[PDB]
Amino acid sequence: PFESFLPEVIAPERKVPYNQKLIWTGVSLLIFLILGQIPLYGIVSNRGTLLELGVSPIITSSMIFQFLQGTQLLQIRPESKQDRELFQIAQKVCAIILILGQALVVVMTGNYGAPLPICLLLIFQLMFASLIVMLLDELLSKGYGLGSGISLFTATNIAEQIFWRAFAPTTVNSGRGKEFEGAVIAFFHLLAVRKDKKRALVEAFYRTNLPNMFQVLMTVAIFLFVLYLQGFRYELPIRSTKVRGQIGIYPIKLFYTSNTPIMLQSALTSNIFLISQILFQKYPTNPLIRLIGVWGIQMALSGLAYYIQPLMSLSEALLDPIKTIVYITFVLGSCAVFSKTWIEISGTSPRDIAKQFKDQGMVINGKRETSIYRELKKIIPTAAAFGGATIGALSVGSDLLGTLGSGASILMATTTIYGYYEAAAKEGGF
Amino acid sequence: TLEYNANSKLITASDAVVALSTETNIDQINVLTTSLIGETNPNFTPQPNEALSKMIKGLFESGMKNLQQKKLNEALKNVSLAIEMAQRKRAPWEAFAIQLPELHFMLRSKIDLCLILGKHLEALQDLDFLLGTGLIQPDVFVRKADCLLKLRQWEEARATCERGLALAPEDMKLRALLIETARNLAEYNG
Amino acid sequence: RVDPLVVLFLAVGFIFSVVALHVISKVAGKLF
Amino acid sequence: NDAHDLYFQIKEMSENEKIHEKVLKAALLNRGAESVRRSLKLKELAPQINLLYKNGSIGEDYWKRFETEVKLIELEFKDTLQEAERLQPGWVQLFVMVCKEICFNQALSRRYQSILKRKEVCIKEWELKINNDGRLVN
Amino acid sequence: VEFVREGTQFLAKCKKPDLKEYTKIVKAVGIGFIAVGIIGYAIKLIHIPIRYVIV
Amino acid sequence: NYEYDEASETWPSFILTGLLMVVGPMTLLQIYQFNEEVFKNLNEEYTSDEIKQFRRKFNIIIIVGWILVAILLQRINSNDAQSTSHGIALPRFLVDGSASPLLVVCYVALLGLILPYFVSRWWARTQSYTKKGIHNVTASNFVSNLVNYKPSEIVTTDLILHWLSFAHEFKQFFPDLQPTDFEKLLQDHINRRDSGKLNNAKFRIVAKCHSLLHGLLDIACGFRNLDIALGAINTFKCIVQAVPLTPNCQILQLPNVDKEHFITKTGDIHTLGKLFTLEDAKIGEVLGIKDQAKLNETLRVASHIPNLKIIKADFLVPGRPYISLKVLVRSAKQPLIPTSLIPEENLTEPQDSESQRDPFAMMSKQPLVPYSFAPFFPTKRRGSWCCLVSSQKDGKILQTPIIIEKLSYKNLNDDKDFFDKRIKMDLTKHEKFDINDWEIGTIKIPLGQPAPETVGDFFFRVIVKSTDYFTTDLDITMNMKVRD
Repeated sequence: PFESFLPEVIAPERKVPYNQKLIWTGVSLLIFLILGQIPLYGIVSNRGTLLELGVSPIITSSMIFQFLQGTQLLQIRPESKQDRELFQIAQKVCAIILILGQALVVVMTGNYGAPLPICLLLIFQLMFASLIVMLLDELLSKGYGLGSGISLFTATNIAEQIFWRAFAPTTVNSGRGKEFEGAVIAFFHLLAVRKDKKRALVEAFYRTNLPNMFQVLMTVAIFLFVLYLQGFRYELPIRSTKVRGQIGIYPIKLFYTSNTPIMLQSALTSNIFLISQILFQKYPTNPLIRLIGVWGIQMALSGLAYYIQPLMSLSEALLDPIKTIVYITFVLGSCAVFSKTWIEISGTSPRDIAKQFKDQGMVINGKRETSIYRELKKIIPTAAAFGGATIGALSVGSDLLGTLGSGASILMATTTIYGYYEAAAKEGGF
Repeated sequence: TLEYNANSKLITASDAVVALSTETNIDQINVLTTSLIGETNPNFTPQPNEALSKMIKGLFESGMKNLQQKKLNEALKNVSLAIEMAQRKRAPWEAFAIQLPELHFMLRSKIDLCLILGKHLEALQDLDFLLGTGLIQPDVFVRKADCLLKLRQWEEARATCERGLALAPEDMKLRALLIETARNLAEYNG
Repeated sequence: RVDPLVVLFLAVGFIFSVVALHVISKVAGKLF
Repeated sequence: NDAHDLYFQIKEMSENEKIHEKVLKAALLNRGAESVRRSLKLKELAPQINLLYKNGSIGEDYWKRFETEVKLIELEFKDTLQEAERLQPGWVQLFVMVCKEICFNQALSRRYQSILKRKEVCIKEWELKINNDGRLVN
Repeated sequence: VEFVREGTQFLAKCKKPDLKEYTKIVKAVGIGFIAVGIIGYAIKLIHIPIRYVIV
Repeated sequence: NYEYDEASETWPSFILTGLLMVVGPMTLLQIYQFNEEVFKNLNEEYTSDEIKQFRRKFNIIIIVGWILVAILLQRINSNDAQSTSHGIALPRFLVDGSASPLLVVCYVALLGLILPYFVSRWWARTQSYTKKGIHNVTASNFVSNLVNYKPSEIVTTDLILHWLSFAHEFKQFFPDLQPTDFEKLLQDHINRRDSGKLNNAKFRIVAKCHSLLHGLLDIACGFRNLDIALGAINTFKCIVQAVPLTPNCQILQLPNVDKEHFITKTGDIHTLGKLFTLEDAKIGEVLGIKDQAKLNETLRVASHIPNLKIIKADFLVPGRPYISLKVLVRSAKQPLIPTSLIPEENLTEPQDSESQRDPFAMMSKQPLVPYSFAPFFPTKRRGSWCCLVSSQKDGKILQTPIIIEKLSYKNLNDDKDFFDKRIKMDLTKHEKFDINDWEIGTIKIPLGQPAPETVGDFFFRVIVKSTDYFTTDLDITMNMKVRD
């Protein structure tokens, strides 16, 4: 514990209405977006612009402190209103120094150049950018904004990528002529200027080299399917005991884990792929290194990393059915067990909910009081496992049909926006 | 500005126009200093006076005796003079719990006498003061509703009768007054 | 300690300062 | 809207006009009375003001203004009590009770004096025609 | 195979959304998503010629 | 580095797509695209001309998009037209022509001035205004006037007018006038007087007084004070109808009556029923108008103002207790029907899960109220109903007043005029009397407070005051018998 006087935005003494919340979300998003396109000065993807660091250091700070909380080394006690402020100020004081260290690393090692005032200005620019991003996250989180800042930024990046891969203006000219990188642009151009409709439709429909219209239809289909499969929930009747006459319902949604296990799975597969590639690069051939994977053209061959490789189209799907029959079950079981582990660790176990019912005095309508945990054991784990398996299935389908973006990203964006709408509708507003 | 008198030792306001707040505070300071001139002891105590209460009781008894003589005109004057004396010639720092109940009790007999005599608006106003000071009993609501129906205000009559019956539901005259005001108001509308 | 308009004003001042720095460098390289 | 500055004005007048000693004590007691009345009023009105403020229908600056007034009243009362102690030695253990009584007593006095004016509003608003002796002549 | 049976029995007890609610869900989510996307796309388009002119 | 289009060969297609993806859905959506109110016609026939002058005083995108699409299509079809080479679809002169710094200056402006200026203006405008819909200086003045308010002074109409002339939203409209002028204006409006030159200011302040009076009523109910709330409602009636508050005002709110005759000749008529007890020609003989074509008009106005009446009222104890009332909106003409003839089917409530979840939903379905008859309020008003509850042990308000809007005025229709009071022939035993026709409104108010934990009798008193006419209202003392 220590004393510190740091910059922080204050929370409103009253509840802020809906319209001001929406306007603040919009303006904060606009500022964060403009900040990321303007490049630095002294030098001679969001790489090389004012947003070099991004929010990743903030994610690392939050992650390491969440892990320190979970491992029970800080002795968290919600009974005091001082340890919360201490943890919150520790967040900021460690984030600032870690961000400073990352900035020093990237300026003394990055491709900006070894040769002093220029280096000072370069470190100051990044410092100020990261500081403003931190203040903006804090502002959006204190209550002025609909929800978190990080999830909003991630949904922004996903939606922007999905659009740019559809309505791109950048023309690619390789011998044959000017070709568009957008989908609808390409369709309208080849419909208007080519004047050979029967050939133009098929030429603008497949485009094995650049995005096309079939991909757009497929991603709209998967979006609508995800939006349909989101409202699923298990509802059971609950009644109170402290004050009588209060009857309620406790909804148990299907996507219980809320996109975490798919993120963990993607992260671990990416990490193991990088490690396998680096070790195959260091040692050309060895018994274990050749058995785990033989890299080729980069995709491994006759290796385990090759077996865990995703399927891009139906061609490779029908090519080797054994790879599919192992990979699908592998990813599904992984997401399922990750869902179970996450609901076990995140304090969302049926025991904790039964205890919360004991505190609040809530009880089932037509059931006794000694069997709440027994009934929750029959509802929560199956729901979590099935949600994980369904997320895995939808991810496999998206990666197979090859839409404009990976299924995980669309799922994350749709889930975040759905949470925003759910809060807005439960509160009640325009 | 404001002039300080010479022999009377009461502060007088000499300005042309003044608000009500300053006038009230000036009068209160006048009565305070006029009491301090009279009371000679340096360390005064909230203990009430004696001769003042004696003359007050004397006037009250002399007024009440007129009822036995069936003199209904001068008894009201006598009780009014007693109330005015007990309101004027008693310094403010005297005990509250002995200046309040005496006033309430004397005003009660004054209310009854004034209601029987034939004066009505004065009786109703005294009753509203007595009920505003913090005495809520069916010995007040019935008389107030009677005065209201006497000087012809029907809606407030029903309101007061219902407020009364909702504080002593077993009463016998409040229900009669409720029925009478109901008939009067049904005539007033229909 | 700080109000939202403070954060907005700081961010806008910063962005405009960087853009002014770029345009000053460019006009200086072009003129002299 | 106060008699606070009135004691100061009378003090400055007495500094050269040779005003008797009892008028100063009377003005002092009256200022204390107003102070006690305001303290009680704020102590009793705090909850509803807080409720309206949390309901979000009174603004924000008024809550701070109210909070400032809460302690400003106490500061004024303490200054008045110190002035009283300076005016007479060993005269504080009795002053608080004398003030606690004059406050309520003169409050009742004003409430009773108000009826002579309150009476004619009823006549004007109900269009009565009252002859002498307070009887009705319709 | 019992896991699939448990899952099917669980979805049988789920609450399938109706059409009149589905339309509100899809409207809200689609409007939000398209708004975020269009904002991102426009801010990524405007800044190309300006980053050419300045730099 | 990109290669911008130099010969105008690719930006036509891009702009054409940008136009189509906006025009298409708009064209598609454009292609895809109860309660009798009989005062809406008679209101505009008696309102003075100056008010009409006041009230009068204070798609092409699809076509232009389609014609621009036609121009672009003609222009594109009229044109004659290894390593990869990128190219951006925007034309060349935008960056290479003589207009290079104009774009950067326009953008620097749009980032440096227009954004912070507008956001700051909007923030300052939505920070000050209170949630009820009034300024902060007005709310501060109202609270500072209720705090140091001696309970000695009886609340009158003059006192509330003097409180309202101290508002702040009247200063912005006319920064050159003073509060006493506002008071004189409001008085000249109430007493049906002419201002002479400040009429277009008096109409502004009188049309604004509505939300101010609602704010004052809400704050007065907040402080648990009843007199000022009741006075606020009476003064609201007084302004909306433009008539001074007197004993016999219900009969002076009528369209065309002469005071200097009515006050002098008759002195026993004080309300509507006492009027309709008279015959048809005697009404005109007493009111002194002597014009049949206009006497029918004033009778048509005086036969439609809603007088309430109770049928059944009791407590109910869901998870949160709420009061339920059974009012029977009647005109000033129909006689008394006994409560016994009610078939008891209308009163009872359906017991369903959807109904038990949100009980006020069944009330929220009823139709709306007609346009009021306010020939002197500058704007047009829907009738309103303000129902506030008060305790009976000490006499203080214990919740904010609930302002209901929906009530079924169907019982006033001119079709059932056979049910008159002047016939006195026991008209309930008539061939036209069908008890299945009289619709019984429903009003539900949450108690706003948790039930008392003790065991005994607890008294309450619910008032339902009208806010646009001088009609009859509700004053009942209901009791809850907590029994556990």
